Amino acid sequence: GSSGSSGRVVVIKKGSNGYGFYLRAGPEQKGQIIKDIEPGSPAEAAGLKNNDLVVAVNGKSVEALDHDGVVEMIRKGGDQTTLLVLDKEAESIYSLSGPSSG
Repeated sequence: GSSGSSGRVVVIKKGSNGYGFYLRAGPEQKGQIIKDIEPGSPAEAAGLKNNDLVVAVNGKSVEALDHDGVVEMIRKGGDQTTLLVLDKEAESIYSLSGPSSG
């Protein structure tokens, strides 16, 4: 079973206003976080989800790339592209720095 379980597979196809999902540089964790999902968009109709951490794109390791890197791969998929996000362990813990003040 080449493809494991830890990580769902999404599928989208460029429609009108692009795909319907943005990306941002997440914390230490590897991968890109999704957000600002557009309604009735190929991204929302695909099964995406806000705060979705992507580790691979079209069977490629992007968790090692940067905003541009990952975002680039997508532009390569052409019309449609597959996304690999984690569900069981998607949330990311935030460090604790900066004690009360003023």
